Amino acid sequence: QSVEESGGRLVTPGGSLTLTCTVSGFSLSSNAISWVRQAPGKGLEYIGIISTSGSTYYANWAKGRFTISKTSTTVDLKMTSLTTEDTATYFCARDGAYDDFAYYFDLWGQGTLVTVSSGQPKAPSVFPLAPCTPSSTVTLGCLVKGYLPEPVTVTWNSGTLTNGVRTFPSVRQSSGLYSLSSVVSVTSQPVTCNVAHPATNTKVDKTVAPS
Amino acid sequence: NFRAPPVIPNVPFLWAWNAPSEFCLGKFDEPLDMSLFSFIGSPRINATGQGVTIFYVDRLGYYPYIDSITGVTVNGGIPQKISLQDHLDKAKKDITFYMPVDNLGMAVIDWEEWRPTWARNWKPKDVYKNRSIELVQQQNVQLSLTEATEKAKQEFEKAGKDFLVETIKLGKLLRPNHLWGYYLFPDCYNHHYKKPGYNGSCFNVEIKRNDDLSWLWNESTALYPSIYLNTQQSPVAATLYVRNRVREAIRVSKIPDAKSPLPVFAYTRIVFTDQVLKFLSQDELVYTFGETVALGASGIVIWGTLSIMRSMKSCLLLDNYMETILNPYIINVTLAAKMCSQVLCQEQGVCIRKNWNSSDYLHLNPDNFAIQLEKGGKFTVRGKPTLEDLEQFSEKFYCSCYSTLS
Amino acid sequence: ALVMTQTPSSVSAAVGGTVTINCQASQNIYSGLAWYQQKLGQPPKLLIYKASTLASGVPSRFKGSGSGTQFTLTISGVQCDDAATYYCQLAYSSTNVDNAFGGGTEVVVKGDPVAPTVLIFPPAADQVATGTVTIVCVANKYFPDVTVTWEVDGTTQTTGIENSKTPQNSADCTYNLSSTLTLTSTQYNSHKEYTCKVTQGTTSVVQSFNRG
Ligand SMILES: *[C@@H]1O[C@H](CO)[C@@H](O[C@@H]2O[C@H](CO)[C@@H](O)[C@H](O)[C@H]2NC(C)=O)[C@H](O)[C@H]1NC(C)=O
Ligand SMILES: *[C@@H]1O[C@H](CO)[C@@H](O)[C@H](O)[C@H]1NC(C)=O
Ligand SMILES: *[C@@H]1O[C@H](CO)[C@@H](O)[C@H](O)[C@H]1NC(C)=O
Repeated sequence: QSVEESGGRLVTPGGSLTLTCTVSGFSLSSNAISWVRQAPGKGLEYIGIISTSGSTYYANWAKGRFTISKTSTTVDLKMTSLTTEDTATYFCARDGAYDDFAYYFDLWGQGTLVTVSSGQPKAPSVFPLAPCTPSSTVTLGCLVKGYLPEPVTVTWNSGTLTNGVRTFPSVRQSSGLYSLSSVVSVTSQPVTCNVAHPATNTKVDKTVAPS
Repeated sequence: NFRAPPVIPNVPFLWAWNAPSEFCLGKFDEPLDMSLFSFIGSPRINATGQGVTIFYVDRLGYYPYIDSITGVTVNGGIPQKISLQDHLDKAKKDITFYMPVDNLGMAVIDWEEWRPTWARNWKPKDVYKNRSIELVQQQNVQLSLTEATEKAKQEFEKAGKDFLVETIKLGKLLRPNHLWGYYLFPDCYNHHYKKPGYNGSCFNVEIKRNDDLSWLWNESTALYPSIYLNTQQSPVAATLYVRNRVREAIRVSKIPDAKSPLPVFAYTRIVFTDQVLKFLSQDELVYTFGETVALGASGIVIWGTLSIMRSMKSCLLLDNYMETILNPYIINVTLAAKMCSQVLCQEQGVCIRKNWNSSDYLHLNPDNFAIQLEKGGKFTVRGKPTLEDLEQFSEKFYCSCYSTLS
Repeated sequence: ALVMTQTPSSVSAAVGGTVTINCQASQNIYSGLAWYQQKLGQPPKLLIYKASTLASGVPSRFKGSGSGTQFTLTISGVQCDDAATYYCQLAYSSTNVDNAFGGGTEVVVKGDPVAPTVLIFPPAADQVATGTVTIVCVANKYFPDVTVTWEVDGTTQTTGIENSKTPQNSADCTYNLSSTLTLTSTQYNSHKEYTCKVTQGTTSVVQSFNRG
């Protein structure tokens, strides 16, 4: 079975949004489903839970704004009155039926990112990083800078150069802009960086050769 | 206050069905909807349904009885004139017949014509005293009526108790994998439910009688009191009546053993004893069965006739009753009880109410659960309890130990 | 109001056996309390699916214990393979008033120290003409965490430092750090030599480069 989230995107304050969670390999009338969120650099927060009988339970900070729903396959969440306090990553958990009178979640998804700001999207700017006696093995890198929504994917030589890769966490700035860097090492043939931004749907290719 | 251990594991509250409905094939040619039922019995004379057999008056030896309706004395009519040697022999013959293979079940002996305690024989049961006097006169003429009546009581109590103790003990030590018991013992006597200021609270003297009937409880294994109903009562009256009957049935179980009390299989009916065609609605089922689940009984055994199980229309109506009212309630109360055990006690036993003079019950909150029927007739339960339900249960109710899980 | 509190919020225990992360409450909770584990950037994972019962696939011989209103999860075998952040959640369907997840616990593992090696990356072409310049310093396979400083031709800046730190390694608990400094084009053209400094203590690692 599987659990896969979707619907996370960029939104503007004061609006409303809907997320979906899709399943395969089981049925929603035998296993329950829960929604949890994680603010960047903070803890998990419990949004709600859906039973096998259709009953929906929420936490008291969320009653009046959030609403869950079910279908034959997908479990959806809907929210209103979005402020800057709602930026997070949203997961979807499935109950594995270890107990007959309590919920215990075993299968999790990957997560959707919800960004709440008043701006407009941007695209990244990809630069090469090559050091200026040289040895047989060298380290090269790719710098990604200036993009509004996360996440930005970086790969080396269609992923074939999957050895010695080192990818770094993103950083938020004072202008509402992110940054990221990546590095690999190769026996000295020039390396290629593929950088993809789904939100602006741009694929950028870079060829890096030592100076 | 402890409680008995369950006969069938994974079942703390057990259900038995003793009626001759084994013939009619329900609805849509399906023969049996008895999945919930651990024991199924058949009282037909030639039938061999092991689960809950029952020997009536007409079987199990040479039981004497003067028929109340216009009829003749049979086998003497008094336990004084019985041989007490042929009785046990024909009882051995019957025991050989009705259970050739030893298997788990409960056998009940249905004998009520006379009661083995003197002074409980008010009309129309005064006959067993009339004769009990005159026989003495036919043996001695010196004694007057007062002396003859006095010595009458000493040729009916001893006679009847030596009758029944032995009719059991040819059962208890012979095929002990079964559960032996007499029908409708004890009794409390609640017949004053029409006079003003009625409370079903058993009168003092009846409690004294069953307390001093203590010799029999030391013999049988299971008890089988009756929690029947009639349509001459009111809600409060019915609740108090059932409450006190079952509470006495549970108090009489302290005596034979004070650590692992007996199993009480409440003998009940789903039909009014005044109108024998009108079933019990769900609210009546509450203060009939829920007042039993919530006081500590080991289970419930239902009983029937052929009055509602002979015609095909009767089969259809009972099928509807099973598929609409009875089975959902059975799952309702059983799952409530098992949840009580597993959560609030860790399965040390079954939970029993705090103050009995109250209308608290063991039911599933409708805002969380869903008891439904999928295609095929197999019930499914959906949903899990909340914390508030457990809190209210843990305030109203409380637990107690098993006989093996103390 | 069901309030569940976690203490500690971050634990630092070396190789051996580390503490039992806790969980408190205010309304009686019998046995419906589950523990989860989440490494950085990954979804969590169910470890104890009651107050005491472990799930299939827990080779780190965990064992939780408790009941009533105070509960614990004991970490019996800790190495550089079980570094994450742990959580406790009430398992019964939430009452009208609730607060399920806790404040979270963090595990810091003090493994064998390593020596770092600074790489300094000059800003290639098509970066100074755009308007803003950057300098990147990468510290590879270091432990414990370091401090980053800059020498801009004898001027130590204070504003424009960005730091990014990796999740703890699954081989030797090693860290990797990345640091960036951003400046204007005129300021970059105003000097010639730059020096990135990484400090742990008496040992310090310095890289430098000058234009041309
Ligand atoms: C389990 O049984 C109880 C008792 O019959 C049900 O509770 C009653 O439900 C009716 C139907 O709405 C209410 O009118 C009563 O007020 C309830 N309480 C009583 C009679 O004390 C309960 O709904 C049943 N559970 C399910 C899931 O149906
Ligand atoms: C004998 O029985 C009749 C009714 O069956 C009753 O009226 C009569 O009082 C009884 N005899 C005695 C001595 O009580
Ligand atoms: C219960 O019934 C009898 C009436 O004789 C007595 O024990 C008592 O007065 C009654 N209790 C009441 C009415 O509360």
